[PDB]
Amino acid sequence: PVEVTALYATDCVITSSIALLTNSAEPVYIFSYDAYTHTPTEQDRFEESRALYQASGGLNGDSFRVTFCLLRGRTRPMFVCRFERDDVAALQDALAHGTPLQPDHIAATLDAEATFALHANMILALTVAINNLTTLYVHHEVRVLAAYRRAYYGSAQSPFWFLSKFGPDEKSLVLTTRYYLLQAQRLTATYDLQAIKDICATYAIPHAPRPDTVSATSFAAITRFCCTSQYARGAAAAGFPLYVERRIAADVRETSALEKFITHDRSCLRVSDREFITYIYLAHFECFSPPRLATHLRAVTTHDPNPAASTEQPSPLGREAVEQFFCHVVSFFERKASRNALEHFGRRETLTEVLGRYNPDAGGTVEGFASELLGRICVSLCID
Amino acid sequence: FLNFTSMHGVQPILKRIRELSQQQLDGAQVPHLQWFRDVAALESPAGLPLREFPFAVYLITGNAGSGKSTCVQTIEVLDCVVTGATRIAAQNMYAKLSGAFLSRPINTIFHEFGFRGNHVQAQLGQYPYTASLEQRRDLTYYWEVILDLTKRALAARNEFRALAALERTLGALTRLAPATHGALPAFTRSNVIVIDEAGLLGRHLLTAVVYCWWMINALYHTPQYAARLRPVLVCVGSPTQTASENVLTYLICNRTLREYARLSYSWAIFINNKRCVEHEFGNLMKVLEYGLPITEEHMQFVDRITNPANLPGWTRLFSHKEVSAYMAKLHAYLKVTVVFTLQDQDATYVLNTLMGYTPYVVVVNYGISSKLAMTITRSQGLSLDKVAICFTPGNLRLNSAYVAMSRTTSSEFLRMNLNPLRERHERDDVISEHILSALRDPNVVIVY
Ligand SMILES: Cc1nc(N(C)C(=O)Cc2ccc(-c3ccccn3)cc2)sc1S(N)(=O)=O
Repeated sequence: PVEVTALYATDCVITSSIALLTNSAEPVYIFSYDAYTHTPTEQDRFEESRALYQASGGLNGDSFRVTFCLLRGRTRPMFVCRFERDDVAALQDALAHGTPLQPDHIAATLDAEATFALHANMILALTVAINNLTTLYVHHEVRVLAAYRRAYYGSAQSPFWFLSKFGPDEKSLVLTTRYYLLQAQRLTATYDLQAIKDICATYAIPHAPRPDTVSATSFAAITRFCCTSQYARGAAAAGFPLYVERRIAADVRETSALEKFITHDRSCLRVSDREFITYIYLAHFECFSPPRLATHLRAVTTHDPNPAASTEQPSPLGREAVEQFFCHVVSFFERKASRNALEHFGRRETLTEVLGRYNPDAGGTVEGFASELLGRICVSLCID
Repeated sequence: FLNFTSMHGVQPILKRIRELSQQQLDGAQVPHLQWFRDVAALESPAGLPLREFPFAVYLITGNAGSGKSTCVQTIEVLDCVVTGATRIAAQNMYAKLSGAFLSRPINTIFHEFGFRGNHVQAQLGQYPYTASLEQRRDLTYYWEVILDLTKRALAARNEFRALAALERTLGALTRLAPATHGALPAFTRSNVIVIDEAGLLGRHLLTAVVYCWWMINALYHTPQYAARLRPVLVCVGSPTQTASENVLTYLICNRTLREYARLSYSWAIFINNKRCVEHEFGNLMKVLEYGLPITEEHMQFVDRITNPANLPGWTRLFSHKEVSAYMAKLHAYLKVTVVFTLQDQDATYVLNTLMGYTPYVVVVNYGISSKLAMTITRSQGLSLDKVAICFTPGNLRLNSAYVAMSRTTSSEFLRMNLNPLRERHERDDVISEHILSALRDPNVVIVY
């Protein structure tokens, strides 16, 4: 038994889903799908996750339990099918080649007990509202439809929404969508979507040219645009969540270690107000500059998904406390701020530099503009 | 992308909020619906009893462009009611947070909180009053609104209690009441209420929001009410750039509200400005705010208009009438000149999109937005790129200067008439002193 969470879609999905439960319906598309076995070293975790997927086989399992879900909680299940028969072939096709699952296969696999177990409370609520199986859709139809609109929020989107929000690249779409909507809740990583997008960008794994270079329309082809992706099956798909954890571990180690120094030195410097603000911004610059952020991001970048390879190397972000955290104890916070802005913002030349350009004190231009009010009566002080 | 390695500084924030709203109150302190009755019966605030409506606050402050909105984006792993203080702010957060992931249509605090039409045209503060959290002065202040709101709410239930009774036969079905009914307010579904740009609100409006939240949660007996769950207002805003007394200022200054809220343990400060790219401008803005001493060195860079002749596509920030005079003369001389000439402004519209006319001028009607001349007070919140200031001396306050100079990305587009750092200028350093002490507090969290 290989459990699976499938985030399907329908060319609204609420109407089709209610109809499908009603035995009264459209083909659905498994956009992103999870796969996990019930019941370990990260080496073992990667090995099991890899062996569950496969380069050839869509999913290495004979029996399957598929919870079909839609969009705290970012996805919510709708109905649980089972696959023991040779209808498993259709599941393999959908999860592997992106072929839509027809309604008939759904009905032949719809495990009524589990599907209606997680609906019963909602039928009760609908009845209670009406009093003030699921087939309340036959009479009092619009109310049931609207209630399920409100229940599975934003489960009726456009393909453009998934394509835009969840990534421009194949890697972003497949891995970020799968992780954020499914594996974050299943498995830590209560992080924003953009955070996981950034973590994905660091997932610098071997890319492969597309056997049929395409991109983008409506809900037919994003499924085939994702299920056939190299990123959805194998070491990459098996190592992405583990690497999300590893990347967060490395970052948080560095960031927290530097917050310790900032926070202590912030609450112990008996210092003038000017030097206090100079210090706070100087510390944040010396810790989290764009150059040092780039260096750390490269240091946490992985090139091979297997955690046994782990091309990522120990970061220098925190060990760069040597440059600034000389705070053992014109003042030093100002001069470091200078030798520093000189670098990152530029050389501000000097007044004598332009006095050389004018070799107006004697050059007739002192009466060149200052004597030229030009009707307005730099100028007007006591106009940036 | 590298600009978001402050997201790691946002996670502790959420922890506190998650810690802060999981906290249940004791039963004897939870407000009871009977309190909200006989408030509807009391004719004048004189008969109000001393009763403590509970709440919690996790405050968010920092200059504009600091990334204070990124926290509201990240509060989408928490169940929350994000709301704004102005329709502009509500739409701004709708766009900001609906560009990242899903987002329900964000309304202003006044669509929540029950504020309606017969509430703007209401004079306030007439009743007198002479600290303890035991709030009464705020409700006395804002009493016409509070009274009308309570009378309307009582005059018009059992949407939630019915499901609770049905479960008492066999607490789950209560949570599905929002899914079933499409009218129950958003205060009924979560105790985390995020207010964007809270400085644009009156110091009395905090107490009013807490009040009406308890009132709805009692009149409906929502499950959070049954859980002894308390309001958690996340007031995101800018204290120094936004202006009576601010909710943010009310929280930062009032000592009993600063100790009931336990702010030092529940406050984040956003120190960065991703907008400005020039160093000297940044140092000036860093001084204006944080109330650092003004130096001749900070002058000589501010050293580095009424005539509509030459700055096209530049907004002249003036107080109230000068805008009218400027715009009037603009229209008056463009007659003899791209544009042509036909209630918040003075009359007559320029064709610069406001170019086309018929009378759906381009739109139903003809109250419109010009973005040509608009006062310093109204300049707050609106971020521009085409600034040109017209300070008048004799009533010059560095709050106004700090506002006016901070609407624009780069100082290359900055013009004005006088030097606000050279003339006589009023120093309001109390907020700056509080913020600067706050930075110097080990328990406060600071995000670069
Ligand atoms: C070389 C350097 N660059 C530094 N940056 C990137 C910044 O200040 C960025 C910034 C700029 C303006 C503000 C602000 C502060 C109050 C009100 C409005 N805006 C905050 C942050 S800090 C240093 S330095 N000389 O301390 O090493």
